[PDB]
Amino acid sequence: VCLFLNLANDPTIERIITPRLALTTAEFLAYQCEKHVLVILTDMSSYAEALREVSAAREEVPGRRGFPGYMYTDLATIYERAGRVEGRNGSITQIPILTMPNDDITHPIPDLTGYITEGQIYVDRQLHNRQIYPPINVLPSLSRLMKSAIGEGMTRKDHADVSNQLYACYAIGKDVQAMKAVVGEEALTSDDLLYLEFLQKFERNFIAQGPYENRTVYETLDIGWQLLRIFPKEMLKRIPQSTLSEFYPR
Amino acid sequence: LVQTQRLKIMEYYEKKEKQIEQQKKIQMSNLMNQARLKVLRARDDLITDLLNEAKQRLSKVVKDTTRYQVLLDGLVLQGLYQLLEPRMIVRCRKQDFPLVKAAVQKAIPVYKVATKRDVDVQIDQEAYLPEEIAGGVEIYNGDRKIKVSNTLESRLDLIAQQMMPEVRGALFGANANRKFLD
Amino acid sequence: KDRIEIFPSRMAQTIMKARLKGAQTGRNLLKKKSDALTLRFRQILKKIIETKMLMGEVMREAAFSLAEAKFTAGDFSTTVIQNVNKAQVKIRAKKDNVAGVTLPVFEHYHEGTDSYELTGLARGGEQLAKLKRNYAKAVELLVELASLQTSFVTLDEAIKITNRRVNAIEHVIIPRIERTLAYIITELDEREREEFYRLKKIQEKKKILKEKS
Amino acid sequence: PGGDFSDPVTSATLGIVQVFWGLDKKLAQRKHFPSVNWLISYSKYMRALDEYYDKHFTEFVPLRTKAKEILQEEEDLAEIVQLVGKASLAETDKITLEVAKLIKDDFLQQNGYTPYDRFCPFYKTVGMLSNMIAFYDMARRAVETTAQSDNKITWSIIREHMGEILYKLSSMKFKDPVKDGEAKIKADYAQLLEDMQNAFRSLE
Repeated sequence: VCLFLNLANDPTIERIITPRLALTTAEFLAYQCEKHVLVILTDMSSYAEALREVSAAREEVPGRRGFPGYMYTDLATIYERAGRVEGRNGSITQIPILTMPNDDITHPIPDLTGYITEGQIYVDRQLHNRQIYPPINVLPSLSRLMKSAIGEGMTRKDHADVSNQLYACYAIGKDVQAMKAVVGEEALTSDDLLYLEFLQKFERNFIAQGPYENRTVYETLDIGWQLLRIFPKEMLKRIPQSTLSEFYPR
Repeated sequence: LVQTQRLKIMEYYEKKEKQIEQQKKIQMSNLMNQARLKVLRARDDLITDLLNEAKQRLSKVVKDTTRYQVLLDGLVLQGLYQLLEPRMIVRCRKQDFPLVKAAVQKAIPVYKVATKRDVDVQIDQEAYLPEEIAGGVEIYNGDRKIKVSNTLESRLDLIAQQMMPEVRGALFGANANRKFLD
Repeated sequence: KDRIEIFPSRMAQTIMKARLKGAQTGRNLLKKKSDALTLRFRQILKKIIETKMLMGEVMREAAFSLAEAKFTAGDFSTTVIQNVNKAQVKIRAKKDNVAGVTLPVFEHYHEGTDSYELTGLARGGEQLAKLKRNYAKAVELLVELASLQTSFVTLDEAIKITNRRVNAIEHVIIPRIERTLAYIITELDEREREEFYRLKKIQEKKKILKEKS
Repeated sequence: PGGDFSDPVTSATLGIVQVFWGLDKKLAQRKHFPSVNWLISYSKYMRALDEYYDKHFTEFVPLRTKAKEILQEEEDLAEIVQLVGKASLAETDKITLEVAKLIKDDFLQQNGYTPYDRFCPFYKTVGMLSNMIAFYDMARRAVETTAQSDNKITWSIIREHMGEILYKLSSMKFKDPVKDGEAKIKADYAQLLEDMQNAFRSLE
């Protein structure tokens, strides 16, 4: 790791050349030394509060919500420094991090980040209060290039069919999770108990990790399968039958 | 239940054993970290002493005069072209007044054929550059508000910092992983 | 009726985004509480017609015993209408809820009196008890039908109120909170625009002050 | 300007500070005093204090992990407890509404001019939570192992039977930390634990 630490009490112009020092280092290390670089930019909503401060101290007139009018092509000069290149063996993958004020999504710092970048991760608050680490919500989160990062010869053959099966059973359980409070436990059948018993083990074994437990991706499927054995093979609709024969019985 | 009262004590002593083994890797990481820093400082000391040898070999030319008068023709006319003021003022050392003066006099016609300007450039006989410097001049404007540091110590500092990729590429070898340059 | 009275500001945008969000969580309860009550409402209809077809059976097999007292004892109807003081079956009410609304359900009870233990002591009383068993397990059925049609009309009135309360949020309350949201994002675009020009106009007046010097 | 995180002063303080002792105006007319919210209030000095708590107090972090959770499971119940109303409910949830109520009137409840609640020493502060979490886990372990076997119980057979246990667990906040001795308060909380370990063994 090559760490660029820009403090809060340091000048607000030095926060604007910080992600550009970090991405020129990443473009030396990847496109001239053929490394695979992961570029984590922490609190990109604090970049745009230092860009708004540098812009108004340049005697410019603000735009929408007080942010500069060139804010779309200012984040784009940061975010679009990514991707693989033709003829070289390196790449740059970016993970920005945002802080949504008042959990707003129409704020122009998450609005333009979701306008250039591909998906989101959605660290959730209702999981942090329930003491789950890492508190990552699954239902709204999305990776728009996830269907190309998986598969045979990239991760493993069932990574497509496992993930969308755990996504369906996480959604159907969270309807049963609210429905159980409305009607009670004596009114739920042996169908809506398989989804509430899975839901007590998806949040405490798949989502719950602990800060020092590096689950490799071959071990996040065996975790993901021994939750899919709470259901029989007559219930798993999102998995095709050819890989159900190869991975369910163990 | 005799099985159970082992494990509630075993969990109090698997937890302590996962702890010191983490404490073992902190000590090994804090020493490998200062390993790269102590060897990066022993690469910085070899550089900052290579410039000390280039600061002493620079002062073996200011003892010379046939090789320094032809150098001070460069440093003065490099300053009179940067300012381009109608009245400039040159500072120098105490004993280096004729080598600066004979460089000034050869420069004002060579100035005028190159710039189509006229100048009244004269050497300051009141305030000197301090004798602890290694040579060169300083050229001021008329009221001493814009100055050009063309000393030799401020020229070695400018030259070497823009040659730090090239001296690294020649001293310590090439980068073993750098495939391209663009 | 078309806007909730508030004036456009930054704080009043988050309060009408929270009240809209604080209404969509209320409707999400009431959208499924009605269907959870409709989940029990189909099962009572999946019980009432099935119980009605057992009613057609028990009032035949016990009605095939109505001759088995009348082919034997002739007519004894003057006994049962002139000799009766205290009945045997009693009814006690019991509440048994589902999903926040209660349902009063009828329960069987066993009193310990009978004004018919000496009936048939002259000719025969064994054929009466053959009918008497056949009519008592009709009331051991018809206490369940009479309890099934009384939990129908409690879930028939509690569903027809909740719906008028999901629709009173979908068509009255939540559109009024949305239209005042679409007026705060409009009128504050206007207050940024009038302060776009005013911060620009003071800049040219600083340029008029600097070309003078 | 009325309790928001929309103004540029409140939202640009929470991006800088580490502790937020978040107070609200709705939770003030309960005469609770403080107006603690414990949903938007945080502290990011839990990782720095994992060495002080584990060395000097060595027990508190798992009780603090549980006590923040019991007050959270009450919230996602309380919207249905208002609308539906305690009718067809599980009996493990009735623990985390009555034990959770015992926290919200005897642990997070204060009154600042009184001779017992102007100072709260920390060994008495962990001494009160050492009993309240133990009563929660013993109510949970009772209701889950006696859920299928024979003579399944609810909560409403315990709180009538153990009404005198819930008086000693409610008279911890009224013991004076100022007149009483330093070790006069831990032994009372260590004698009460054997009136909480033996008391459950009077029902089973």
